[PDB]
Amino acid sequence: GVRQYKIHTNLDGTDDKVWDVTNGKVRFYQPSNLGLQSTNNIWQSNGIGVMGTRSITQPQIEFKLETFGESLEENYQLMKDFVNDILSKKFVTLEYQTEIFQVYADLALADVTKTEGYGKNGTFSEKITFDIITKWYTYENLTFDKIQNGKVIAGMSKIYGGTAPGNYKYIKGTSYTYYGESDIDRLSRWDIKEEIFSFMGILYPKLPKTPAGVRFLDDIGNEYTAIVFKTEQVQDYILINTDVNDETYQGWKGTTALNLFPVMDFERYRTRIIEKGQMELINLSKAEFKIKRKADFV
Amino acid sequence: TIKNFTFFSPNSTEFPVGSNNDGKLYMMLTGMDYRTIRRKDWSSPLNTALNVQYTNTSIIAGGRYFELLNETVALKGDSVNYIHANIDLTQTANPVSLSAETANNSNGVDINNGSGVLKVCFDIVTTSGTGVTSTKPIVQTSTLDSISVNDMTVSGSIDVPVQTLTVEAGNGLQLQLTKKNNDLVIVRFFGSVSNIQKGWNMSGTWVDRPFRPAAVQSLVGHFAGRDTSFHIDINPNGSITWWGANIDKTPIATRGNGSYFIKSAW
Amino acid sequence: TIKNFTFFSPNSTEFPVGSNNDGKLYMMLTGMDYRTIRRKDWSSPLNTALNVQYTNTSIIAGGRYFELLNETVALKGDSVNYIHANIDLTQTANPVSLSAETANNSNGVDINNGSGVLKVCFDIVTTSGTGVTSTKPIVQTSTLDSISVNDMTVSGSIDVPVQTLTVEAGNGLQLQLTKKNNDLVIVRFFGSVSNIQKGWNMSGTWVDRPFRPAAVQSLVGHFAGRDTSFHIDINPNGSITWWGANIDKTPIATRGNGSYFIKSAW
Amino acid sequence: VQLQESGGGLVQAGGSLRLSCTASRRTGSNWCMGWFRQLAGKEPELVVALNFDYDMTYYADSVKGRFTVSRDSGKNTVYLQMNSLKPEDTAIYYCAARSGGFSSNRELYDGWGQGTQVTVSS
Amino acid sequence: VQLQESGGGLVQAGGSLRLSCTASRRTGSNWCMGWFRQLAGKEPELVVALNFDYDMTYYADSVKGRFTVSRDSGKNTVYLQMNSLKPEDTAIYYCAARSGGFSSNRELYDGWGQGTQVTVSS
Repeated sequence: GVRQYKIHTNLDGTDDKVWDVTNGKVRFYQPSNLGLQSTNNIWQSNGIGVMGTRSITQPQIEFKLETFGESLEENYQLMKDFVNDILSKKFVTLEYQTEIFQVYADLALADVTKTEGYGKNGTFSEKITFDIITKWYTYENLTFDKIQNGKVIAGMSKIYGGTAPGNYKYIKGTSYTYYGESDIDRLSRWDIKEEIFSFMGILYPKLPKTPAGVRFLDDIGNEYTAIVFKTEQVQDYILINTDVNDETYQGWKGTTALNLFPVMDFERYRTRIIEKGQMELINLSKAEFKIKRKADFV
Repeated sequence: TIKNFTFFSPNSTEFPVGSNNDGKLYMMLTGMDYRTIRRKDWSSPLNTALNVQYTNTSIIAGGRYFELLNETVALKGDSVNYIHANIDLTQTANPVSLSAETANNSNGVDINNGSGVLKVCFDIVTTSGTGVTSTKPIVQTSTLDSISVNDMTVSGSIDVPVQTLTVEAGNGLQLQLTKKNNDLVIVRFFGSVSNIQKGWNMSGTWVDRPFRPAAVQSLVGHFAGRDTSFHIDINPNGSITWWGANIDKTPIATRGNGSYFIKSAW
Repeated sequence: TIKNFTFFSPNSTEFPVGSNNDGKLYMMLTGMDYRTIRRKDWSSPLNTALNVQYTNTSIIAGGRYFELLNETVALKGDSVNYIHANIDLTQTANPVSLSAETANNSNGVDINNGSGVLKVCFDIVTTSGTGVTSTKPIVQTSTLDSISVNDMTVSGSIDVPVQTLTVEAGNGLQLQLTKKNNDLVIVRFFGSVSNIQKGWNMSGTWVDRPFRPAAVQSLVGHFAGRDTSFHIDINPNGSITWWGANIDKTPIATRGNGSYFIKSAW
Repeated sequence: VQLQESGGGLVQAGGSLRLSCTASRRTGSNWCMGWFRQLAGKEPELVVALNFDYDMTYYADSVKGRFTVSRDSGKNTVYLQMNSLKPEDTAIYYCAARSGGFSSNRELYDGWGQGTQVTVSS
Repeated sequence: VQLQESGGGLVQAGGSLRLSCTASRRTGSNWCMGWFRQLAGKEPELVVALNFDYDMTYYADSVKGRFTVSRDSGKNTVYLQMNSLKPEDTAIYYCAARSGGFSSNRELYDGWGQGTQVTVSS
C-alpha cells in the first residue's frame, strides 16, 4: 500500500545493485518536491497576456538520508558504500512505486552531507540532493515485423469470384485460405500516441546496396524526420539510441561495431522530437525497440 | 496440436478452412448446439393436401447452411408430423434431406467432429385426413453465458431462479418467503402469535443470509377474522422485531403477503 | 474510403477477404470484444499429473477460430492456473499458443486493427502438488444492444436499473421509494404522522414525476406497536391523500411496505 | 461494539442518580441502547431500553415512573435519570446496545459495557 | 469443494427425516463433513459434523441424542438421521465440508452446499 523508493546503480543491466531506500539499512525520507514548474513567457500588455514558448523545469530532489546500522562500524560502512555506489556511475535511477504506478527517474548526485551528531549506534541523519536527467519514465518494448500478404488465388483464397454474384468453395485441403490481412503493414509500424524521452532499437536490414533505417510521419501522414543509413558493407543489424546522453548509431557485423553516424542522411534527420503519428521501417525485415516513455508529473 | 483457421496463409496453403470447421465456428457465434436450428422462411411455405412446400426457407443445422427452394414434404394424414432436416455427409452428392416423422427424433449427432447422421426437427405440421390443420415451428435456441443489453422486449415469459424458505420466527409466527431473481421477496404469514411485546425481537429463528435485505423492511400482516393488524421488521442482520400491539397468552392467527427488495441501487 | 467484403469480385481481385476482416465480422455477429472468448469442449479435456490435455476444444478469440486437438498445457503445482490463448499474428506459421499463468493476464489487445499479442484467459485450473483438483471456465460475454425475444431462462440473475426517492409527504410522514426496471415500486413508510384528517391531502412534497403511477395507488401502512392501520393514496398527479383515521397532535410512528406498478398495459 | 459508561456512585434512599452511555457506532436498524442489572446475586434483567429508530422506550414494572431514559439528540448517547432510589436497586448497571429491538437475552447484544455501580443505603 | 445434497422435506412433529451429502473430493487431513443451520443468530451455526480421519462426531446441544451422523465409508458421503423432530428444527441445513477439523466460521469451509429445507408441522 505505502509508496516504495529504490536506488538502482544500473537499471536493466546484469550488474544492477539495488538499495531499498524504504525498507533497507539506508533510507530516504521527505522528498523536497516531486512537482514541477512551467513558463509560457507571458508578457502582459495592460493585463492582456501574450503567450510565448511553453517550457517545463523539473526541480532537484532533496531527501533526508537516514542510516539503520546496529553499530558505528556498520553505519560508517553503509554511508561509504551507498555514496560511492552513486559516485561510481554516470547516473543512478530512482524507482518510485505506488498502487497506481511504477516509474523511474535518472538522477545525478548534486550534494551529500556527512556530519557527527549521532543517534543510537552511530546512525546517520544527512541530506542528499539530486540533479534531474530524466524525470518519470517507464520502458516499453515493441517489435516491428515486415510481413507481406500472400497472393489472391481464384480457387484457393476467400473471395466471391467467378460468375455473378460470385463464390468460393470448401475443397478438402485446398478449399479456402485467407490471402492476407487488410493493412498487414500495421505489424511493422509504431503507432505513436504518447510523449517519449527517446528510444533505442536494433534494426535488421533487408536488401543489400539499399539504405535502411526508420521514418516518422505526423498525424496527417507526412514525413517530418528519419534515421536512415547507407553503408558500404551489409551489417548484421544496426543499433540506434536517441538518448541525448548516450546517443549511438552503430552497425554490427559479427562481433564488430562501426560508427554509422558519418553515413546517416543528415538532411532527413530533421529532429529527435517524436510527434504523434507513426513510425515506418525503411528496408528492414524487423526492428526491436526499447522506448523511454515520458510523464512530466505522476 | 493447435489447428489454425482464421489466419492468413503466406503461401496460400498453410491454413485451409474446412466446411466442418466453419460449421463449428458458426454454431459458436450464434450459440447453437446440435439439437436446435436457425431457420428463416423468406417466403411462406405452402400447404396443398397432405404436403408442405418450403418455397424459400434457409436453415442452419449443425452450423451447415442450406436452402429449401420449392421443396415439398409429403405428410401422414390425421397425424402430428415432425419435419426433420437430416444431414448425412457420406451422401456426397445430396448430404441434406427432409423427412416427416411420427416423433421428434432429433439426435444431437456431432457431424463436425465425427461420423453419423444428424437429424434435427425444425417444424411440426398437424394434419386432418385431407390436409394441414396447423403448423408450429420448433424453437430456435440461443445458449448464451453472460449478456450485457440496453433494451429487451419479451413476448412470452422470462423464467428466473426461485428460492424458498420457511422461518419459525418464534412466538408461533411462521414466515414462508419466496425470492425471485435473488432480489424480489414475497413473505406469506402463517401460524398464530402469542406472548410478545412491541419492539421485542421474536424468540425464534433469524432469517437465513440469502433472504436478508440490505435495509430494514417493515411487513404488514393481518389477524384472521379481525379488524386488527400488525407489522414485523426484517432487519439486515436477519432478526425479526415485533411491531404489533402486545399479545397475551391466547394465540391469534396471523396472515398476509408483504414484499421487499433484497438489493439496493448499485 | 469504403472497403467491401461480402460482395461479388468480378475479376477475383476486388474484394478479397482478409483474416482480420472476417475476425471483425465474427466479433460483430456474436457480440464479443477482445476480453472474452467463444469456447466449446467437443470432448472433455483430460487431466494427467500437472497437465491438462485439451482433446477437442474450439476457441474464438478476437474473432479468430482455432482448434485444440490433443494439446497439452503443463501446470504449476499447488496453484490456480489461468489458462490463456495467446495470438501473435507475426508468428505466421504458428499464430496461436497456450500458457498457464499465475493471474488472469487478459490484455484486450485489438489484433484486427493494430499490432500486439492478444492474451485472453479461457480456463481456470486449480492444482494440488500432484494433479488437477478443479476446473472452472471463464465466462463467455455477449455484448448486445436491443433484444427482441419470445422466451428466456435465467440460471443466474438479471440486473435491472434502480432509482430511489425520499419524499417528506408532510405531517411527519416519510416515504422511501425504490423503483426497479422503471416500473415496479416498493414504498417503505417512515416517520410519525400527526395533525391530519381522512381525505385530506398531506401538507408536504408531492411525488416526483418519475415515480408517479398511471393510476391511483392505495398503499396500506401500520402504526408501530398498535393493532391499527392506515392507507395513503399516491395520485397520478403526484399528490398524497391520507386515508387513515383522523390524527391529533401526538405523532404515531408509521411503517410498512407497499408495492405498485408505474406502467399499465400499453 | 465499543461502549463508554459514566455516572454511578452512592446516594441515600429516596435520592437521585444519573447514568451516561455512548456507542462508537450503530450495528443497524431497530437500534436499541439500554441497561441491564443483577440484583442480590440474581439473573440479570433488562431494566431500561430505548429504540432509536422508533423513539419507543421500555421500562421494567419495578422502575416505572421513577427511571427516565433520554437520548443526546444526533449523537449515539443514552442517559438514565433515576429518582426515588431504593436499596433493592443497589446493583451493577451494565450498558447494552444492539440492532433488532428489545431482548432479555444478553448474547443477542452487539455491544456490552464494563459496568457502573449504583449503591443506595436504607 | 463440490457438494451434492438430498433428503429433508416435510414431516409432522415427532416424525423422522433424513439428509444425504456427497463431496466430489477430499481437500486434505482432518477431513470433516457436517451441517449448518440458522439458530437465532447473525451467523449459521454448525449443528452436526464428523471427522473422517478420527471417527469423531460433533453434535450441538440442541440436537443431542436425536440426530445421528453416519458415513458411506470409501465414498465421501455423509448421512444425517434426524429423529423426534420438533417445529424448532424447521430451517435450511446447508451441508459443509473442510480439511482442518470442526469450525464455526463458514469462510473456513472448502465446500458449501445450496441447502436442504426441513419443515416440521403440528
